[PDB]
Amino acid sequence: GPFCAGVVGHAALPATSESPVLDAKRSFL
Amino acid sequence: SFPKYKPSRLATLPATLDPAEYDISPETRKAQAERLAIRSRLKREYLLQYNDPNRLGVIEDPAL
Amino acid sequence: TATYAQALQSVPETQVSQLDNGLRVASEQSSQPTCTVGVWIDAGSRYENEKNNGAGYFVEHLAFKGTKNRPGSALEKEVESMGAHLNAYSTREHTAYYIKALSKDLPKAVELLADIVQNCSLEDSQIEKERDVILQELQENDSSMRDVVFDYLHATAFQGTPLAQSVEGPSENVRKLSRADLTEYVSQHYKAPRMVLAAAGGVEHRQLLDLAQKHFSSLSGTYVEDAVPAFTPCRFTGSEIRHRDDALPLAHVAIAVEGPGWANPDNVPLQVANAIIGHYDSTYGGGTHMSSTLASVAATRKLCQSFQTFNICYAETGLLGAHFVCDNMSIDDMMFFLQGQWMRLCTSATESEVVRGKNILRNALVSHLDGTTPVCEDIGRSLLTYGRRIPLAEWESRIAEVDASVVREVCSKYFYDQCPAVAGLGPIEQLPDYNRIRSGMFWLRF
Amino acid sequence: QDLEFTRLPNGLVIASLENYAPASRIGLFIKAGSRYEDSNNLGTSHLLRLASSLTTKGASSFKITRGIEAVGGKLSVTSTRESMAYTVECLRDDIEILMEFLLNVTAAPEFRRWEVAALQSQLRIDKAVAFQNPQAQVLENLHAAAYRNALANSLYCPDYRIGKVTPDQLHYYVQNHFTSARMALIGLGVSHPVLKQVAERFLNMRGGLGLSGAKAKYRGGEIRDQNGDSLVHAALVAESAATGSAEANAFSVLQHVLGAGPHVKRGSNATSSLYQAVAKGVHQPFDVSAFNASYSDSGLFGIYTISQAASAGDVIKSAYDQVKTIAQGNLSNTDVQAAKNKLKAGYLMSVESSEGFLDEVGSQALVAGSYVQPSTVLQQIDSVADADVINAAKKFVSGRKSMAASGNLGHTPFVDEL
Repeated sequence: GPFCAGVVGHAALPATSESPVLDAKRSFL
Repeated sequence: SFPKYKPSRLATLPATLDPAEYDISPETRKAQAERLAIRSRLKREYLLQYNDPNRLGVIEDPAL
Repeated sequence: TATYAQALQSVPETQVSQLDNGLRVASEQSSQPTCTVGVWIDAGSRYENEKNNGAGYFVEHLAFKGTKNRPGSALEKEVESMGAHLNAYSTREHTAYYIKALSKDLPKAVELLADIVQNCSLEDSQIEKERDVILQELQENDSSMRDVVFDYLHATAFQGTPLAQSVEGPSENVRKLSRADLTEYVSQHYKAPRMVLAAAGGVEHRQLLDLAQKHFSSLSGTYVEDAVPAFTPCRFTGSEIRHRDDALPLAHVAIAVEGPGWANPDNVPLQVANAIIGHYDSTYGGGTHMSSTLASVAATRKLCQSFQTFNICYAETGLLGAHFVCDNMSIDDMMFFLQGQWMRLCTSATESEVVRGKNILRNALVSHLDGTTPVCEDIGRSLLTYGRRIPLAEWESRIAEVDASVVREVCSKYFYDQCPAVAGLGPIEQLPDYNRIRSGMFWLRF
Repeated sequence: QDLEFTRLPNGLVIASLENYAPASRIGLFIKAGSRYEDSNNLGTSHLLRLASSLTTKGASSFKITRGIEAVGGKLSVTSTRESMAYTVECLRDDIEILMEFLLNVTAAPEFRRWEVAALQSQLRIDKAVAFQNPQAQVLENLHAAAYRNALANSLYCPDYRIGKVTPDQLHYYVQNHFTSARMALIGLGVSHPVLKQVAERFLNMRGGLGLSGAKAKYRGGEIRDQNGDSLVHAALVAESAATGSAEANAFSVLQHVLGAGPHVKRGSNATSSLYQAVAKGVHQPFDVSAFNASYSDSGLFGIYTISQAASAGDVIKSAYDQVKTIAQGNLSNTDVQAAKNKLKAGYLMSVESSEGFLDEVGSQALVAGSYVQPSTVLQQIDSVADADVINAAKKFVSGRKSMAASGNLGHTPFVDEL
C-alpha cells in the first residue's frame, strides 16, 4: 500500500507517490 | 390519467384504490396473520357454544 | 486514426442473459488477463424499516466472515491464495460483492461469490464481534464530516421516508440486532430477480453463464408466505438541519433540491449543468483562471477550502446540489455565489459553457468506465437501475442533444423557485436563515 | 496494435499503444525529482510540480487553464523521489491541443516572478494536506533517516524554504534536469508518428544527460517525531536491492510472503504472516505490513506498523521476530507460491487501468530503456526461488536498520533495542 498522497485537482493535479505504508485495517480495528 | 376519486367521510376510499394495499411489508402480513388468528379463536369459541346440543339460551357476547 | 464516434462504436458490447430463477448474467469482454466478477443486489437501507435498519450493513460486515461450506478463515485463504481482492460496498439503494481476480481464476471466484451470497453462516459469535466493530465504526464515522453532512442532508430532505435512514443505522439497532433479523433480511431482500451477476475483462459470456447455472441456480425469487417487499416512493421535504458546533475548524454545508430518478432523461442536461458549475478544492492548481465562476471567485477570495457539485440519483427521487467547506465568516458569501450560479444557469445560460459542460461530462463518462472494477460496477448498477447498460454511444448522443435551451429548461424546472434542503455542520452561524436561502432561489429581475 | 518503442537520436524515448479507446492519455516522464535536488535548492521539485499551470512562452496561464478545461481535459503532475510525470488525458479528437500545452509546460516555462511568489503558498497548503495522513510524514522521516544523500530529500518542500524558492532555481532545475536523454514521451491511444512529430517539434532542445545526482548512501539513523497521536506509526527498514535486479524480485516475493495488503475487506489477513504473528501477541487494534521501496541506485525493505502507543514495542518486536523466523529458514514452498501468485496478480491488476499502464511503461522506459512484456515480468517472478526469499530475509535481519516513529512514542523501541 504505497498510499500515494494524491491531491484532488482539475487541470492541475499534483500527485506525489511513496512506498507501501500499511494503514490497511485501522478503520476495521 | 383518469380523474382520481376523492374519498370523503360519507364516501370511503375503496380497498382497490388504497395506496397502502400495494405497499405491503412482512410486518403487515404478520399483523394480518395475527388478526386472522384472533378472529379464528373467537369464531372457534362461538361455534363451540353455538353447536353444543346441550346449550339452551343466548350466547352472551361480551362485546355487545 | 479512429475518431471519438468510431471509438464508441468499437467499444465491446455488454451481453445480458437471464437464468430461469431470475438472476441476470452480464458480461463485457476485453483482452485483459484480469477480470472483476461481482454480484449486485437490489437491497439497501431504503428497503429497511426502522427496527431492522442497518441489518444490511451487518450482513455486509459478516458476509466474508464465513460460509457453511468453508469456515471464516477458509474463504479469506482461498481469495488471497489465488491473489484475488474481495470487496463489498453498501449504499442506500444497492449492495454489491465483487472479486478482482485473474481471468483463469473465474470459476473459483464465481464459486466463492455464490457461497457468500447464498450460504452465509451468520454465526452468533461472529455476530457479536461484528456488533462491536460496527459500533466502533459508527464512532469513527462521526469524525468524517462529509459523510455526516450528507447523512444529515438525506435525513432532512427525505424525512419520514425510508431514504432518510443511514446505511449503517442507529447504534441502538446495531446492538439490538439478532441472528434472526439478519437471516430474515437475507431471505427477504437477497432474491434472484433482484440480483445481477456482472463481470468485466477476460471473461467469456458463455463460460460465465455456465458457471452461474452451476452455482447460483439454487437461489430462488419466491417470497416465504408471499411476503413481498413493495417499493415506496419517497417524499422530498424542503428543510434545514443545522448542527452548530463552533469547536469544529471548518463548516460543512450541503444544499440540494429534489432531482430526477435514475431513468429520467433530464439527468444528462443536469449533469452538464453541474459540470458547468464545476468543483473546486484549495489544492486545485487552476485557481482564479478556472472557468467555473464559483471556483474562480472562491480561489480569488479564498472563500472555501473545497466545493463540489453532486447529482445523487435514486429510483424515483434524487438529491441535486453542492457541498462546500468554508470558513465560518465566508459561508454567506459562498452560498450567495452558488445560488447566483444556479440562477444564472437557469435564466441566461450560454452556448460556450454548455459545450464545456458537455465535454467535461463526456470525459468523465469515458474516464470512469476504465478498468474491470468500474466497468463491472457500471454494468451491475445499470442493470439494476436502468434495466440496461446504456452504451457509451447512447450517452454521447444524449449529451450531444444538450443545448443551452435544454440546460435552461431543465435548470428552471429543477432549481428555480424550488424549496431547497440544507444541512450544516460546524461553525455555521453565518449560514443564512432558511428564508434567505429560499429567497436566493429566485431572481427578482427574472 | 502493440506498444512501439523508439529511442530517438537525442535520447528521448517515444512509446505509443493505439488502444482504439474513446480517451487518449499522453505522458512525459522525466528523470527528475527530490533526489536530484541539492541542499541549496531543496523543495524546488515540489514547486515545479505545483507550477504546471504557470505562464509559458507558448501560452499564458489563462490560456492553458481555460483550454484544457474547455476540451474537458486533465493535466496531472505525478512526482516520485526519482521521477516526475506530466500527463494529459482527454478525448482522442482533441489530443493535439493538450499535447501542445503539455510540451509548452515541460519545455518552455517562464517562471515569472509574480506567479511563483503567488504559488509559494500552495507549497504550504499542499504540504499540510499531504501530512494529514501520518503515513506521509513517517515515510518522509524514514527516507531522511535511511539515506544521508539524494534519496533523503523530501517530496515536499521543507518549511524554511516555503517562501524562498526562486524563479532562477526553478529555471536551473528545469534546464539541468529536464533533458531529452532523461525524458520519455508515453502515449495511449495516440499513433506513434504523431507523438514523434511533436517530440521533434518541442523536445529537440535541452539535449544531453544533464546534471547527475550522487549515489544514495545508507545512513542507518532514526527520526522520532513525538506528535502525540494516539496510534504510533513506526517503520523499520534495511537496505535492499535496486529496482530491476534479481534480489529486487526476491524482496518483492518476501514482502508478499510476510504480508503487504489485505485482499478481503474487513478480513484477518490470514495469509499475511506478520499480521497473525502480531495478532496472537497483541489483542488491541493494530496493523502491520511490509515496506518494499526500490529505486535505481538502491532500495529499502522493512516493516511498517500502526498500533496503540502502549503496545508499539510488542507489535514491532513480533513483526521483527517473524521476519527473523523467515530468515532462519522456516519458509514453506506453498507460502512462496502463494506470494508469487499474489505479486503476479498485483502486477496485472496495476497495469489493467490506463493510468497504471501508462505509469508502468514510463517507469520501465526511464529506468531500463526498453519495455518488457507482462509475461516476461511474470516469468521473472516465477524464477525467484525460496532460497532467494530466505537470503533476502537474512539480509534484512543482518543489515543495519533505519527507523522512523511518530506518535506518543513512550514505549516505541529504539533501533538499538530492536
